Amino acid sequence: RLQRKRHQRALKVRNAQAQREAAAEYAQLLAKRLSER
Amino acid sequence: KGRKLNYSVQDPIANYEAPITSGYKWSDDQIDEFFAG
Amino acid sequence: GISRDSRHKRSATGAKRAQFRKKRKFELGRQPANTKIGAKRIHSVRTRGGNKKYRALRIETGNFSWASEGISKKTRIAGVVYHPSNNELVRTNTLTKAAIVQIDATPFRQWFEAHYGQTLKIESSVESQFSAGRLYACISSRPGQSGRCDGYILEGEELAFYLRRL
Amino acid sequence: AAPHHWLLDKLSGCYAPRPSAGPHKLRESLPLIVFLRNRLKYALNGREVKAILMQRHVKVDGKVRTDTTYPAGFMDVITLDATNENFRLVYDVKGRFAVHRITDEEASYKLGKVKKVQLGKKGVPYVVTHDGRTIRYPDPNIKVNDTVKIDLASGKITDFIKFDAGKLVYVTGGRNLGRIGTIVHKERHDGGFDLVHIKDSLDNTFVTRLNNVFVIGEQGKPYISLPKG
Amino acid sequence: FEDRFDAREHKDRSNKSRMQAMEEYIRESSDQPDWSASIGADIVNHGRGGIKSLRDTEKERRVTSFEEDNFTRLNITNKAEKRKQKQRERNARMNVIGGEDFGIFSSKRKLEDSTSRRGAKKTRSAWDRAQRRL
Amino acid sequence: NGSQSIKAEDEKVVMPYVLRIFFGRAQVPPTSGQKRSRKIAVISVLPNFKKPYINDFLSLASERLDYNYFFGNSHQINSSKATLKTIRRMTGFVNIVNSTLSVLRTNFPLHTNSVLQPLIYSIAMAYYVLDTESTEEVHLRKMASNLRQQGLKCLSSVFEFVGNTFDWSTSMEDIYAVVVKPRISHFSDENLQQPSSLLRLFLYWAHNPSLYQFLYYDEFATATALMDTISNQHVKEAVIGPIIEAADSIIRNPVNDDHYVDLVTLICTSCLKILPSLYVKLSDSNSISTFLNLLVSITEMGFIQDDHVRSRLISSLISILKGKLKKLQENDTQKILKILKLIVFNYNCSWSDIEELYTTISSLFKTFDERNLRVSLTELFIELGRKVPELESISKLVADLNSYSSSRMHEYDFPDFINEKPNLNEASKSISMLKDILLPNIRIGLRDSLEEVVLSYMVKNTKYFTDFEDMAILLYNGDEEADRRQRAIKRLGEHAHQLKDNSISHYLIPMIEHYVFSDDERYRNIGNETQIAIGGLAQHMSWNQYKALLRRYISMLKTKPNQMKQAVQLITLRIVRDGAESKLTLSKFPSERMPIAEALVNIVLGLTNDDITNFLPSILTNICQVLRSKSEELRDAVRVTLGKISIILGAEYLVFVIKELMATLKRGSQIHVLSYTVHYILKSMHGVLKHSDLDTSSSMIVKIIMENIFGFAGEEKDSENYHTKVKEIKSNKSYDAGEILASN
Amino acid sequence: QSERAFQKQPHIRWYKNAGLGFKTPKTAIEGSYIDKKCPFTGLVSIRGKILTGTVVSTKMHRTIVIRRAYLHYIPKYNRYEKRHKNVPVHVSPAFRVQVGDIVTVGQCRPISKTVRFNVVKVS
RNA sequence: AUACAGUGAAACUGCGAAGGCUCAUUAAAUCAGUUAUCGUUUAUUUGAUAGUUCCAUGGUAUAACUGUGGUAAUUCUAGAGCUAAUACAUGCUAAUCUCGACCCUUUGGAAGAGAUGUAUUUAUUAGAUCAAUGUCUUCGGACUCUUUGAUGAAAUAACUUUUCGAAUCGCAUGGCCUUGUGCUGGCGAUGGUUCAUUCAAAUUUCUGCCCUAUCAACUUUCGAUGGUAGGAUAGUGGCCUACCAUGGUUUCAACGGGUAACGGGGAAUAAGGGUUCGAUUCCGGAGAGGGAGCCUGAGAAACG
Repeated sequence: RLQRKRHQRALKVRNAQAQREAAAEYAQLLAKRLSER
Repeated sequence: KGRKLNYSVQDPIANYEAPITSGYKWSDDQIDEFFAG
Repeated sequence: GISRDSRHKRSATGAKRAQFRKKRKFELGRQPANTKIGAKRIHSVRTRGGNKKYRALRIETGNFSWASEGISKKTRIAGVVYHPSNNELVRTNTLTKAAIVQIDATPFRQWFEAHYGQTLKIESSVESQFSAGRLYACISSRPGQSGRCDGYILEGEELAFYLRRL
Repeated sequence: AAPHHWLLDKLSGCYAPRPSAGPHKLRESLPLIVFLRNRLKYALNGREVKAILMQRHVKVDGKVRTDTTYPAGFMDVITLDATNENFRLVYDVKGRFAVHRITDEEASYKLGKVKKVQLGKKGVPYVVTHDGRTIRYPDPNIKVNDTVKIDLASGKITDFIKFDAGKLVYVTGGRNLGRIGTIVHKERHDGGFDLVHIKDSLDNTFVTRLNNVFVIGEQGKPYISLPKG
Repeated sequence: FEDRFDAREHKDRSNKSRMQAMEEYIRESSDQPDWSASIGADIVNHGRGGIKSLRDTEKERRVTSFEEDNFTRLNITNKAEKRKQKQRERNARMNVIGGEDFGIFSSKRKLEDSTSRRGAKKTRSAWDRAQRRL
Repeated sequence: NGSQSIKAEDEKVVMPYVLRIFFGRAQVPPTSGQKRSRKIAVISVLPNFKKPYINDFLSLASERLDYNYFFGNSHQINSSKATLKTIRRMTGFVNIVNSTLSVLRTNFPLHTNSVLQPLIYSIAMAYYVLDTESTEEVHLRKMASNLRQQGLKCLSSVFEFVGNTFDWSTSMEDIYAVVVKPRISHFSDENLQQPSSLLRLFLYWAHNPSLYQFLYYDEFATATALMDTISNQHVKEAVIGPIIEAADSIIRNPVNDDHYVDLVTLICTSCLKILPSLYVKLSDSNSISTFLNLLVSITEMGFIQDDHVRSRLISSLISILKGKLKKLQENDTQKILKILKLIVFNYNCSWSDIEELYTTISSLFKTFDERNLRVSLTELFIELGRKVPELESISKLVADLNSYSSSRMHEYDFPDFINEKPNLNEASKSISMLKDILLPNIRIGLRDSLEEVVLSYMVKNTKYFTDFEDMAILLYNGDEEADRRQRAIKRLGEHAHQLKDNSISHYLIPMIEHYVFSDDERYRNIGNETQIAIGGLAQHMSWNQYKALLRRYISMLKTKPNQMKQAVQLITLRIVRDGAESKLTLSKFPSERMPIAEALVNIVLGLTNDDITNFLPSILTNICQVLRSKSEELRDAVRVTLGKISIILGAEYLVFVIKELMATLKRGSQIHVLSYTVHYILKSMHGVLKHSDLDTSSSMIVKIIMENIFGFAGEEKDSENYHTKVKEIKSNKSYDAGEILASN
Repeated sequence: QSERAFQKQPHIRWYKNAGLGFKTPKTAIEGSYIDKKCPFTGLVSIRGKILTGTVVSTKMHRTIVIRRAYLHYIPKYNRYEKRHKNVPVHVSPAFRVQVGDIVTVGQCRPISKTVRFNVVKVS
């Protein structure tokens, strides 16, 4: 039960650190296209 | 005024009910001597 | 309701001999729920998968919008005096879209006294309702489809636009 | 009960395989059972093509997608692991699905006609194609009917081909379905028979629609390889 | 108006005009041989059927090619066999005499109407027929 | 529960001020500690106790935002707020650097400052608490180090607190106690000022009036220090002039000129800054520019200079006299500036300005002749006022001619600087001639004649109001000048102004012909006026699309003749933009509302295309782009493009007739177009009646002859079943007539 | 220009552009006409195909009855019997169309029982 | 194998049946293709796609099951007693994002200020400029009218009885010493909100072989024709209702007349000689004793 409480929280913070960083990581590529346009 | 007040004769209601002979338990003379005034 | 199809009626050419078909499911006309004033009861009907539709009948808490600042605040309902999409609809005092209904404007008094200080630049024939309490306001939202009563206040041009009518 | 595009011999059966839903439409695709079983003949019947689909040899568009009626439409690169089979399938000149064999550096990508560019939600530019690859953030100069080049490892657009007068176009649709040569004429009407017109051996002329045509490269240099005879 | 994809006009027909007299003349003036069988191998049911006609051995060659090509026996599909095998063998014993079908000589079908007298190269100009010769 | 508490806040006003102050007092009594923290500072604080304090500041913000007029404010709530703010500052600046609870207590402190500013945002001129100096000294001892902390584009905690304290009546007691404007002016005179600098400047400009209406001498010296800050911040409103909010600068500079005259160098700096207020940005409006020039005049009425600011004010009047905006209000302010500039030139300027601006009288024409007979030696503002009167200000026409002639007389009596003044006269007459004026264009022509003082007769006959024999003599003068970049550009501009879309007059073809003849005579000057010819062709090409394209098509076709003569002379250039303009002409060819103009545009592109090898590669495609609109079933457009194609055949040589015929036959190819498009080459072979006795391959044209007279066309024309095709007079007994003097 | 109740107004004076080679007149960009179903300001969006012809009757308001004769290559009795078509169309603030007046229309969003076309051009 | 452990009648469960006969005669309105839906629904297919926290685990109430029974009797029953959940329904949850006064020069950011969603239904508006190869060169610049390009003609004030911020699993003991499961820590399937595609449906543009004027008028007699608003809708729509206008189709064939409409229209396969026999989808719509009303579902006026 508590090991599932470890794994749930770890997968949640890893999901955040993947998705919410990758979104801005291609928004900066939009910024590069807008600067070059 | 198209559908407004069609003065036609309609099929299922032409014999939907049936009248009554005596009707009012009063007389018509009782009507006249009821609301003379 | 009944239907939504051209098969029961004539086109722009004047045709006859209709006798067409047993009416399908997708010609579904539901009953006209004339929304009134009461205690808030919304029927949750189903259509097209999980497309719940809110059919409001006795809604009260209208979110009506102060126009010049756009302040949608909560109030009650009194009655519609003029709506000639049916001139008996105002005789029976229902509540549909684009109706001009009366509101006790006490929270609008509260907002004016709260973000201006003093009590009473705004027009005089709505300042009379600022004093008295009942202001005219027209419903925007659809209680027969979205189940809500939202609206916009009458302020000046739209006020006289309806007051010259009735 | 069959279409014309599949190159399906009549002495086959009675029920024809309806493709399932997927990227492309029903009318512009061939499923994997009519691909593998009775066109290039890696199977003999539905049981063993389901057997090799359970074995998962197919790698169409870089993903496995184990299904019998998976609608492989235009230029989905069918990849088979054994004997490194890389197949780009395009249209021939008489309406069928000519499946050309290509190599690995060509099957590492595909191209796709852009259908619409949207300001959908939250300030995100947006692009779709015939397999529906909703990929993020192209340049603002993506018109309709231009050609993106998909990455096929990730999904990103790598190269871009602009639709204008003087581009090498492929026609998939109507009575011009599957022709190449792209230059006699340009004529954009205002709602129909609007196109760039395609030559022949004697440089004849042809009429089609905008949505029924899409660009593949330049006048002599397409980075797609094409079959020959 | 607008185009509409017509497989019936970009489909290989080649059979409305395939006449056996023209094809026989082409086989005569062909100047390349014809792949005839070793002579006993083409009679069918110990002579209870015919020999077999040229169209029947062409169709048999096609069926065995498709047969070996995708590893499948053809079948005894009832409606198609009750049409085609019985009607085919009865007109075979009607019209095929000694490996040669004489059914055509008993059949009204104009040669020059459909299969000769070119329609595309009709040459409806004196100048077009002059340029078609020279 | 956040939505539930938001509902409780939206319904938390229904009770009176007594119950609202009672609920606020209960909220204050959570962790006040007035026995411990109403003296100086707190006794102790915890993380969860500061979380009760951060929640108390959030509840104060929510209560003030709900009741954002009265808020039920009380001194117990004020003491609890001051205790919470001091505990937040103490915990944040006394805790070690671990930053988790420190950033929690810092976002507690910024939110508590936001809730404190909300109390003055709601109840400003209602309480005005007389024990303000307790909280004022507490917040000063907390935020002493916030000197340049509020200098940003978004730093608005203590900057908004300073603006609130400065925008009051008697709550500036804590301002004028020790210092508010000192730290505000430090962060204002910080050099990295973002656009909150204008907000701080407007706050100090509004707050100088409370410090001036205050009877306290300390606030009087603080108003003197606010004027000293207005004098020591002479770069901020200069460098931060990126928007149209220059009315704050014009409202401070008028206030400063009405308030304090403290140095002659300060008045010179103010006058030079208000001179840059009209010589920095062209987007300054009428009232702002008028008040800025009036503030420069108000500083000059006190402490102006005698040479430097004299010339600066003379340049200001020389710009404002060419302006004269806003129905003579700027002219009256310019006359006041010229009367305050205090020089001999300014004295003559005020004299000759007041003698003409006397409220719509004949004194203007009196004063023009007055200064003509008594010509002043200043002449700069005189030429400005006499060139505004020579522009489209209807009166003083002969007076404008006399003013231009007198300026020319002074420029000849100089015999250098007055020749550079004549350069400014010509650079004014150029923009006068390229305009929609009527009287001022004739005045600029009179100035051109006075600068010309054969050519003088030509100028006076161009300005002769006759326009038929006058335009004929103008064409003959152009012919004599053919047998000048800006000069011929000005002459062609005057000619194009006299024939500028005036389609209620005849001989517009000869007028455009005279324009193109002067353009050709300028384009012959290749060493100088090739750029001017390119610019004139570019302006005519812009006019070919700018809403009218009838005579501009013939202007394009006849400005192609400079390209034809240049290519015949070359027998290096820029082919790239010429080919792109050829593509633009081909796009205008596919327009048809512009079919005849597009056919002439195709003729223009073919006349221009005479390069080395590109005239081989593109002429067949140009003939294809020409004939693709005439093989298009039109009863008149085919004939008009046949006229354009006959002109194209007459233009091109015998080496191009093969490409022309091959492109025509490759564009028109279908049966029953083969019987109609023989009129093409029927016209074309007679268009090329002036070629020698060598010719093309002619297999093409004998093919045309054979298909149109032999076989199916013979059957078609010798049957009796065809409606009407007026381009069939059998049309084919002409190509041998074309070819007998060329081929056989 | 207000003969009916219920706040006759544009629905968010207002102005837009369908594009695609059809002008918007200056009163239809900035004028007092409401443009409820005229596609230049409107609520409708343009799509489909564009048809052209002269008119027969413009009797009722917001009804433009176009005629449309067109060529068709008849192979039956080998002569062209002449075509005629009809389509009702809503008004525009650009031309009071009288008899004659070849005009064109674009397909959009069925307005009455039989109108999908609204005028975009007069010439 | 003393809290589970294999066979497994009868019960809950996941799904199955995933498309079958007869009867009265519809003339591009039944049908086929096609245009469109920024005019709309969508289970499944496919590509994408979540930031509000004041003084170690939450509650009885029902089965199956036992037990007492009724009735001629059912997949008819009723009392009494227990008992479980991915059934019902209340509720436990670290600190990271930009502008950067200051920079110590590269290991560069410490102070301050501004942050932070979705789902529903309401309004204002972000949605004319600057850069040169050149106007004059005075080998400096005010430069756009010319010569070419560019940002460019969802930000917020509220409701709603609001959904959520994983009680799913697999592969991999793996790294660290906060001195013990102290942090586990790497990846992938199933979730999960929303968009687009695909599938299908509904409308809708147009096109498509009988003779028909002894059918010349029809349409307002289920609104006829359109406009304005509301209702209902999946939405467009006189689809329905209030008010208003008297329209609209037609000799360039309206509207109406019938069958070898058990036949026809490509509806389709064509066959190497049968020339209207010769492959098929569909005759029209209904019906589950008879009309009526209701319900279910991505899809229905259900063969159940």
